[PDB]
Amino acid sequence: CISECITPNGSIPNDKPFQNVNKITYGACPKYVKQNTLKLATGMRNVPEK
Amino acid sequence: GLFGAIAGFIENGWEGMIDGWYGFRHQNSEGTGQAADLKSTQAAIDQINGKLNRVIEKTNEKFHQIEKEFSEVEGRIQDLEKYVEDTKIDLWSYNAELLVALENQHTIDLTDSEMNKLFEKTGRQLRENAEDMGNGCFKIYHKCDNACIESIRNGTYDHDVYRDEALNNRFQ
Amino acid sequence: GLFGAIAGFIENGWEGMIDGWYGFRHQNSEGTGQAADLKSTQAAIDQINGKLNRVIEKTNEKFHQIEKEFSEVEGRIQDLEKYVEDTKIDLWSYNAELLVALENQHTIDLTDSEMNKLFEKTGRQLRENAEDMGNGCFKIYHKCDNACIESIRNGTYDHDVYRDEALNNRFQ
Amino acid sequence: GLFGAIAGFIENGWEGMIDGWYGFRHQNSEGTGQAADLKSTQAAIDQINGKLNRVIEKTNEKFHQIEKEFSEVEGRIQDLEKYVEDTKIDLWSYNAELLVALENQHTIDLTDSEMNKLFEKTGRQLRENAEDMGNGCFKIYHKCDNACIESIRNGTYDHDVYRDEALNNRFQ
Amino acid sequence: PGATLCLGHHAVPNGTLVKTITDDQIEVTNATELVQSSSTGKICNNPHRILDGIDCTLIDALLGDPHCDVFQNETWDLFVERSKAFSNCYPYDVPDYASLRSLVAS
Amino acid sequence: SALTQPPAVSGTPGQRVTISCSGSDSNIGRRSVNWYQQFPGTAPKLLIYSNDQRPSVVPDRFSGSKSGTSASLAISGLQSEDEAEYYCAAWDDSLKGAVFGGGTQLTVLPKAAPSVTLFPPSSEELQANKATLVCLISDFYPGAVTVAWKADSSPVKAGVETTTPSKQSNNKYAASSYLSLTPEQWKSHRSYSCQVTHEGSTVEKTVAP
Amino acid sequence: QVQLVQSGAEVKKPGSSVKVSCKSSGGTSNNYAISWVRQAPGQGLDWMGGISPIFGSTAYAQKFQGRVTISADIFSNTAYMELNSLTSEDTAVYFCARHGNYYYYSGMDVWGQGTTVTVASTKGPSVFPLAPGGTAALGCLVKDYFPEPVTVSWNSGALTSGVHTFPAVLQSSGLYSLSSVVTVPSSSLGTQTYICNVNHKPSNTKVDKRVEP
Repeated sequence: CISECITPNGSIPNDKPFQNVNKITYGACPKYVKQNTLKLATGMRNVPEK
Repeated sequence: GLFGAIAGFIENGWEGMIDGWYGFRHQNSEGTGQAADLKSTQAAIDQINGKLNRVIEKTNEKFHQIEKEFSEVEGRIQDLEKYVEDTKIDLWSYNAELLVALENQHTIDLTDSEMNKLFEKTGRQLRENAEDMGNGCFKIYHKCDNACIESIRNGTYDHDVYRDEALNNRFQ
Repeated sequence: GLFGAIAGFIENGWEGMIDGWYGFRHQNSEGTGQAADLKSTQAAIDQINGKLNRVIEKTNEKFHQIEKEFSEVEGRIQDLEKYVEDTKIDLWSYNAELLVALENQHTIDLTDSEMNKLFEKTGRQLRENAEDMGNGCFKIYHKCDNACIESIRNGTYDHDVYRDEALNNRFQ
Repeated sequence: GLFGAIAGFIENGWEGMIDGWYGFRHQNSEGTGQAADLKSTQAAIDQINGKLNRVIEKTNEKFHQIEKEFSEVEGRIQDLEKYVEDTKIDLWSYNAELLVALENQHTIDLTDSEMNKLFEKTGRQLRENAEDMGNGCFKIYHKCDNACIESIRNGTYDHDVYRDEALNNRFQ
Repeated sequence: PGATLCLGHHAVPNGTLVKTITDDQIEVTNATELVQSSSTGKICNNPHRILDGIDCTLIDALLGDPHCDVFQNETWDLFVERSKAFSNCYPYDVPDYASLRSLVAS
Repeated sequence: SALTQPPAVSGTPGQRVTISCSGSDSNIGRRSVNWYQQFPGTAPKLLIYSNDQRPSVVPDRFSGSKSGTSASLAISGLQSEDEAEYYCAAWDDSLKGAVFGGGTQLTVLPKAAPSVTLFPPSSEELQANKATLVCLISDFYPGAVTVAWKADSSPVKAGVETTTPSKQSNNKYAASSYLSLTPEQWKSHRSYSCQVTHEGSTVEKTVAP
Repeated sequence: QVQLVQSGAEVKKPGSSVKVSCKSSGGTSNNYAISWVRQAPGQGLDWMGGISPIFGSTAYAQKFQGRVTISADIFSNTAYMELNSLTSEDTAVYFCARHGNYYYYSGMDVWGQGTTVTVASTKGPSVFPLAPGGTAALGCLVKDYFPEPVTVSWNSGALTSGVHTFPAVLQSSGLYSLSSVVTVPSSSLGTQTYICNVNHKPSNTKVDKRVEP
């Protein structure tokens, strides 16, 4: 299979800027962070009700 | 948001607007309708895609680094290796937290702004022929059929054509 | 601020408003008065308490660390211990400086925004019965007694009741 | 920008405004003209000079530090010296990138805001004697000669003097 | 006799919660995840040249422990050492083992 | 379908040609029309959008219009390079999807008769217990032929496979037709013939076992 | 200037699925709608659906609803179309195309190069000679292969003049056959040798075939 980023857990995709899989990496890899999720808004406030 | 349109003078969003992000609903002598505004919708989408593409651009490529797990106690040099890594991770975790907070505050404000800009633009086209009802709606003081509504939506409305009729209705 | 209300079209604050952050002063046929607006006041207070509670949440807990003062010259290892700490302190001092600058810019802008949102909301209730005098005041073109003023302040003002009277006064 | 004036309801800037950042163009019975607004221009300039002076203030003074280039392979201690420096440079490069992004976003928004504040202030002076044409221009509904235009520009315009004339023209 | 023209924006029945400067959780219409938190659990053999050490550490391959001589003259972008590796030659130590391993790996 | 176009239009260099597009209330009636140009084996190109708007890169000889539930593309001053397929398109509010017309082939207006070559089954193929008659048709215009196979003097009604016509580099057309027979059927008759008719006139060739 | 670059030709068996990609190069297309439009042999354009990935919209033609899945990866600037339960009715060229804005109403102004999908087992050709005044006609019959394409050269590429390789016929079997004929001076019959070289990459077949009078 093909992946630029390798961790001891296995390869991971590198489309996201950060990762929480392993601080040990090899290749073109997202940066290791402590958070397991961080959401970037891609839409406006959702205000279905008053 | 900073502009007070979304979740503001616009009381709520429209779940029934399913073909655009911003738009118009009207009532006139020919009935009611809804239409997406393509320019405002695309301006917001283009800004959001712009910031997304800046954020997801270019991961760093790293090869041989330092060890980060250890099978034996060693003291001073291992203490330093672990501290360097812990320090790095805490700094990047802080950068990640701050980046999404700032980006998200700004995405909410830029989308609020695009709503407000469309409202202001519409108001400016209507000149003295309409009044702001204060809830994101304009009361238009002349007969305004489907083609007239479309002239507003497409930015070619000619206020002078209707001004006499409207002023008579507004002020007399 | 970004919205141009506080320290803007509102020329100054009111030291005599001592029971709210935002509010109304009126003059009508029954005299003059002042009343705090509770919703705007609480919206600002709630946002400020929100950001304060995020900032003062959760200090880190640390136990055994490294030494940071030394009684003997030692060279390389001490140089590194001191550099690691100096580096850490300079980074946190930078985070602290930036955090309060960003928070404070935003607190000023969100409070300006809440002033502007109240003004816009009031304008929208009044419809064609009043005009913006340009200094945060509305000229209301009909008799508007204490109960009428209170209907505006509590959001139940019925513009249609007064519209004929107001238009006659505004335009004729 | 957040306020929707510059690159917004103001369709474009004026290359012919060469003596101010913000200003007025008019047409009346005595011809046409242009004048810079000094207060808005100076408010923007003063804010920009303020942020520039904060940014270019106080470089750090450093003397004896660590070595950063090496003529021999040495292993562990050199690895650490190089990592400490690389880490430092990457953190400062990040601070520099973020600082100009934030400052520049804010400079664009504060200049947009100053345009919008001038427009709103002008509108407020005119009261019921003019209407917002929606493109940053006011239609003034009374004879308004050069001295009258200057009274608006210098903030002493007396709307009551012209109100009867203007209302007759607007509404009848 | 007139008309009404209302401006508005879309919404959905439930969006996604995100964090901002002022809010720990606020709902927007859509968001995207910035933290990669999963792996297939397998190391991909492209595009990097992977050398699986199998029963051998890099130092045992270097020295030429007989069961590691399969690795003679081998090259890699990434050498993968397995927990099952074992030595089976003369008992040895390497002062600064970590440094020799590092410089050969590099 | 949904949108209806004439299958073909033609003109001479410099002539004005028009291509019509009939729709309904749910598409052309209430929505904007786009037009696309397509050369064989290549992707379409946007020619007109919003009914009558023209991309900057598109020559001004192309224009579009819309009236009622109909639309029209006009090409003033036809050029040879305009020979292509043309598609109209619009959103349809009933299907909730984009729709296209069936396409119009534009021909820029000499006739050319087809050259024919007919090869008999090779000896090698007979040894492999198969037999193929190969009829090669080239250099004809307009690009439409029909092919008839003759066994003796009788029409074959089996094993005939003929390609679509394809445009050659010389702007004329080529095709090919294949007759598949058992080596016994190739022996069973004294004559086989490929008959190619093009604009009424018939070209013929013949091989004998 | 953005270009859309699609994945390569596909040969598929009935009932299978195919997933075609569309990469936006020279810039992103994430802020626009991209549609998928197919064109069956000799037929017109047909909309399959589209996606506008930041906006958050995926749309499908009713006639393909449930059988097609359209998706996008905003990080690699790529859009995808997966069509399931393939039959010969799905043999077509599939195009991706970008709209002028974030939605599907606007004209499609940037197009990918197309991806051919053919709905057979891979099989190399059997090659037979076509034996032959002024000029003569001789050639090679390239029989029963799948999938396209086949390349034919004459005399190892030395003979290019007078060569006419005809488009293949697609048999009811699902296999292709083509012919290549070269036109040549008949005087040069009992001197110059003529050999056709047939290369079929998918089966790694390479055949030379001598054509004698």
